[PDB]
Amino acid sequence: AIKKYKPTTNGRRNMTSSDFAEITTSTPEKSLLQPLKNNAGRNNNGRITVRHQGGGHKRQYRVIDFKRNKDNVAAVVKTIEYDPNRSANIALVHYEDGVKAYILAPKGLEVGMRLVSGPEADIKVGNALPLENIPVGTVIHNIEMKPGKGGQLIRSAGTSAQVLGKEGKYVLIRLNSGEVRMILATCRATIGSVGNEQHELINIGKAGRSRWMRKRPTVRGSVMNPNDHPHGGGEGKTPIGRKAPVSPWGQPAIGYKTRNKKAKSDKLIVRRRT
Amino acid sequence: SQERKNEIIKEYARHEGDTGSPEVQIAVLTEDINQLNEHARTHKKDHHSYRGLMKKIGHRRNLLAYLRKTDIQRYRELIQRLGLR
RNA sequence: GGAGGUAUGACAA
RNA sequence: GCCUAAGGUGGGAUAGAUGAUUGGGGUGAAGUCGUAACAAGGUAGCCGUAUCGGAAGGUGCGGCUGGAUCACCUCCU
RNA sequence: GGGAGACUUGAGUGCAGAAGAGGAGAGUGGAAUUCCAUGUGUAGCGGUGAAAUGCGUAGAUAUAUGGAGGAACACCAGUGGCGAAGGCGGCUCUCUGGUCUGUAACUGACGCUGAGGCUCGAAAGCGUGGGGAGCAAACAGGAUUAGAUACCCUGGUAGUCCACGCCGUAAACGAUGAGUGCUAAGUGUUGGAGGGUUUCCGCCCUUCAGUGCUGCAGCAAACGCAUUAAGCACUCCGCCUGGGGA
RNA sequence: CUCGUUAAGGAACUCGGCAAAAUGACCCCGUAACUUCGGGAGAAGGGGUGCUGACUUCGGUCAGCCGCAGUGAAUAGGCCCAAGCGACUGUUUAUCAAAAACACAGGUCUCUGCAAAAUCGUAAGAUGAAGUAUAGGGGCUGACGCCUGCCCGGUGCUGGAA
RNA sequence: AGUCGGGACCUAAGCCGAGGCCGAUAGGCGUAGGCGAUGGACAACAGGUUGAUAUUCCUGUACCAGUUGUUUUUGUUUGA
RNA sequence: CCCAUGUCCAGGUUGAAGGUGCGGUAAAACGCACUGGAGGACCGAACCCACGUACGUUGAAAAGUGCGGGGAUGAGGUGUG
Ligand SMILES: [K+]
Ligand SMILES: [K+]
Ligand SMILES: [K+]
Ligand SMILES: [K+]
Ligand SMILES: [K+]
Ligand SMILES: [K+]
Ligand SMILES: [K+]
Ligand SMILES: [K+]
Ligand SMILES: [K+]
Ligand SMILES: [K+]
Ligand SMILES: [K+]
Ligand SMILES: [K+]
Ligand SMILES: [K+]
Ligand SMILES: [K+]
Ligand SMILES: [K+]
Ligand SMILES: [K+]
Ligand SMILES: [K+]
Ligand SMILES: [K+]
Ligand SMILES: [K+]
Ligand SMILES: [K+]
Ligand SMILES: [K+]
Ligand SMILES: [K+]
Ligand SMILES: [K+]
Ligand SMILES: [K+]
Ligand SMILES: [K+]
Ligand SMILES: [K+]
Ligand SMILES: [K+]
Ligand SMILES: [K+]
Ligand SMILES: [Mg+2]
Ligand SMILES: [Mg+2]
Ligand SMILES: [Mg+2]
Ligand SMILES: [Mg+2]
Ligand SMILES: [Mg+2]
Ligand SMILES: [Mg+2]
Ligand SMILES: [Mg+2]
Ligand SMILES: [Mg+2]
Ligand SMILES: [Mg+2]
Ligand SMILES: [Mg+2]
Ligand SMILES: [Mg+2]
Ligand SMILES: [Mg+2]
Ligand SMILES: [Mg+2]
Ligand SMILES: [Mg+2]
Ligand SMILES: [Mg+2]
Ligand SMILES: [Mg+2]
Ligand SMILES: [Mg+2]
Ligand SMILES: [Mg+2]
Ligand SMILES: [Mg+2]
Ligand SMILES: [Mg+2]
Ligand SMILES: [Mg+2]
Ligand SMILES: [Mg+2]
Ligand SMILES: [Mg+2]
Ligand SMILES: [Mg+2]
Ligand SMILES: [Mg+2]
Ligand SMILES: [Mg+2]
Ligand SMILES: [Mg+2]
Ligand SMILES: [Mg+2]
Ligand SMILES: [Mg+2]
Ligand SMILES: [Mg+2]
Ligand SMILES: [Mg+2]
Ligand SMILES: [Mg+2]
Ligand SMILES: [Mg+2]
Ligand SMILES: [Mg+2]
Repeated sequence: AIKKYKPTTNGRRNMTSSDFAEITTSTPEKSLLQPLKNNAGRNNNGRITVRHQGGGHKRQYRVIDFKRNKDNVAAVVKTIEYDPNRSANIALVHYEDGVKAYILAPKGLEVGMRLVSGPEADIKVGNALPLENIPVGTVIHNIEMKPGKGGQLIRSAGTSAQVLGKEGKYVLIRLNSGEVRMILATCRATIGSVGNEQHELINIGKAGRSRWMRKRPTVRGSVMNPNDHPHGGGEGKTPIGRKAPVSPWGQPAIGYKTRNKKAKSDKLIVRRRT
Repeated sequence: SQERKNEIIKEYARHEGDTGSPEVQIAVLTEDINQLNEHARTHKKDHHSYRGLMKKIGHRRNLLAYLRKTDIQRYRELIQRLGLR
């Protein structure tokens, strides 16, 4: 659940966090840890390409098994662990053959569940099946767009998609955004919804906490200089003073769509949203 | 459950064949109360059932008060056996 | 026969 | 030397008077605006609540008959 | 009144039965509305006291096949049932409260009321997150009008729905606190029980608990109430003391 | 220039109590409005402090002694009432501006179905992200509380397609 | 200076980069593979001595890696 | 500004969540103690900073010094690469 801190200090005032009740341990799997460096929004040229990123706490990457292509044997859920890299929690699972892996933790997952993957797996939270085998109306997550590539869609905490129907070699899906689109029927998905639904409700509370989470301050364009931002300049506070608000590089910032107009995936997107 | 009820009645019977008596009634009420407390925690919004639970609690309280007034030693024995206050 | 449901107009005289 | 009245200092508590200004309320034989209610009062009224409107008030939801007229059902005579 | 006993009628338990939209949770079915898609098809549709706004040749309305999604559960349905009250109506399952009737095995007055407290509490409203078909405050436009910040018409947001949490008020009404006993009848109806018949169905008699109607005694200012009292009595509680100001 | 003292007065100085003065440690008593119930608060306002005996439950207490004065020197908050602005801790013009400016947690709008959008780059290749709509980018507002009215004609954006 | 710090050890960020990708030229990018400590690994201390060095020289007492040789055990292809 | 890897923050103060005990109740909520040790928490050296003022202004100094001043477990300081 969400615990609210008493307003002992102005910084702590109105702050909330998770109790981490679901988390069963704090010792990740050594075999599955990998090193990660904080790119801080800088590409191979060393230029800042994405603003407002950098600093914050050190992290280790946990190798998640998005593919769920090990259908031979059952995987027993050993622990539910905190993952610094993603909003959702992960689950360490042991395959009966001794292979250890991490998966996303679906809502309602519990230690001891014996998950299975493959066409014949039953429709139970945490199981993985090709979309063709998942009955309509089912709630799923960790959907892959191409067979064997591994789950890409519906992975954030609390997210979920629903199977609407079949057609041809494609399966009709409503994604978490409300967009309805076709996805290749041989793509896999995990039954259920991503756990840690409460994540959205956390109140960060103070600037230092965002800095921990690797967000650097965001400076409004209206308080820059004209050579810095189209909104920059002007005496005193100023209105936008343009036809429409724009990003630092002149791209309109309200309502202007950016999806490529000749996207190949229009043929598969049935109903858009966002 | 009648079977559970009957076993409790035999356990707390003041004497052979004693269906009705402060001890038997209080013990049976206590088990119903515990079972119904679990139902209430499962169904927080079952207000109508909760009213019956309160009535059972009141009746059990009245029986305890009568028993204490009548034979304090039997009252002490019963509260110890049932783990009551 | 009965019963429950389906625009304005003082004041007193 | 202790005790201690009075006096001094201090922060509170409490009672009243007073105060630019302001709020609702009341009275005032013939002022202005409408006509909300009483008849089915001309959209039945009323209660709680919400919102809107110069004003009475309107509308929404729920509730009551302390509901006129009329057509059915069930009950009684 | 106290103390020591006894008792079973009140109260409760046991045992055997009865009914129910009682509550909570998870599912699920059909009609209808709206929207979406596609055929047919052409000039209206819709609406009023009468009109207009509006929708429609960018092909509407209608019509046929589908799809989506939301809310409410037609017929049954009945002064019918259930709940302390608010209230509860598709169906299924899970959990669960109460009530009623027998019986007389059990306890042996263990009961009634109940300030303060606690809990529950229509609708509207509020917070967080969802959902959003229809309806619809606010609001827009068309009307009506002297004016119309309304009634009428076309649209329409919050809300109505869900989860959790607040709120705590209603003509929350039978405008009638609870408990108990007693005081003519007649007649419906719900759930039982016993008997006398009846081949069974069913008819009759008795009886309990509801639920209506009519109506003596009695009560009342009158209207009226009248075994479901507002009659005759006892116990406890809440409440009233001219109107306004309030 | 740096420092010490200063009769009586005590802010009359001055743009302005600038500077200086004053407060300053520990222990005890005591402590308001307001409040988001955490604070406000070291509020305020007071009292004690040395040495020597006696007794102590070891912290005291009782008795006595000395001085103008006992944290005897040094090092240690001045306080209160009220208004504006900004919630707050932070950040800023290295070298005339530290602020009411920026940031901020929170709010909201909008883009983005993943070879995502965005950005660096001719490209390859990168960041975004070994992340996936409870995520990421952009615009505005800026804790919290109560709220956020009317206008879609014009300009943008979005949709439409005769 | 075998023992301290560095090299003959290891890797992070970053950098270079066979082939390779991309590109008017120049070149840009990058795989394998490398480089790169501020980190990991790693055997010696006490005293004395000079005008100037000392865990480096000297005295004492060690340790680490290895070579030769003597001796002692054990294995020689069902093989340590 | 950022990356990787080290390192620094005397000493005091306050007392969040949680936990235990005892009350309290049908069970609770709740109350009181104790425990516990949170914080862009408090006071204050080193450290970092640079608010006021005097002096300096061919300076001791091409930005400082004296007296005061703010932060001082963090959105912190700082070293190496
Ligand atoms: K805060
Ligand atoms: K996480
Ligand atoms: K900003
Ligand atoms: K400006
Ligand atoms: K009216
Ligand atoms: K039942
Ligand atoms: K709501
Ligand atoms: K009612
Ligand atoms: K009857
Ligand atoms: K009066
Ligand atoms: K003077
Ligand atoms: K103060
Ligand atoms: K003295
Ligand atoms: K001080
Ligand atoms: K500021
Ligand atoms: K701020
Ligand atoms: K403000
Ligand atoms: K400052
Ligand atoms: K600034
Ligand atoms: K605000
Ligand atoms: K934003
Ligand atoms: K703006
Ligand atoms: K923001
Ligand atoms: K406009
Ligand atoms: K426009
Ligand atoms: K060496
Ligand atoms: K080193
Ligand atoms: K200075
Ligand atoms: Mg950003
Ligand atoms: Mg500027
Ligand atoms: Mg420009
Ligand atoms: Mg401008
Ligand atoms: Mg201006
Ligand atoms: Mg009228
Ligand atoms: Mg009227
Ligand atoms: Mg009327
Ligand atoms: Mg209106
Ligand atoms: Mg409601
Ligand atoms: Mg309307
Ligand atoms: Mg009332
Ligand atoms: Mg009757
Ligand atoms: Mg003087
Ligand atoms: Mg003097
Ligand atoms: Mg002066
Ligand atoms: Mg002067
Ligand atoms: Mg000064
Ligand atoms: Mg001193
Ligand atoms: Mg500030
Ligand atoms: Mg500051
Ligand atoms: Mg400067
Ligand atoms: Mg300055
Ligand atoms: Mg601003
Ligand atoms: Mg070395
Ligand atoms: Mg290269
Ligand atoms: Mg080459
Ligand atoms: Mg070594
Ligand atoms: Mg030397
Ligand atoms: Mg601090
Ligand atoms: Mg330094
Ligand atoms: Mg600086
Ligand atoms: Mg401070
Ligand atoms: Mg400090």
